[PDB]
Amino acid sequence: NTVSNKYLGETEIQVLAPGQSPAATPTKADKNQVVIDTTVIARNTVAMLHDV
Amino acid sequence: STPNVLTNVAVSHSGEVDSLLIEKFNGKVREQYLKGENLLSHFQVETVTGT
Repeated sequence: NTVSNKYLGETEIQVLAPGQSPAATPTKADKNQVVIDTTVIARNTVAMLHDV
Repeated sequence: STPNVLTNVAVSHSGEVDSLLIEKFNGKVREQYLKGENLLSHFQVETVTGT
């Protein structure tokens, strides 16, 4: 009864000096969802005698 | 973990010169942009030699 989706974020850049391993930078993420719980109808009745 | 002793070649052992690099030249030389108006063409210009 639900449908979801995910979003990704940025990535940061930084300077490096020669001969070292720079630290990492995180990337955030999030989600969005939709629900379906209700239905609608329209109904009509016709009598046989009134139809003929 | 890290080397920390780099075999950098651009540094002089003696320390007299800052760098051993040669500073290549791209081959461009610039002057001003001034251009001749050529404005004397309109007028009559006679040459005076005797006087």
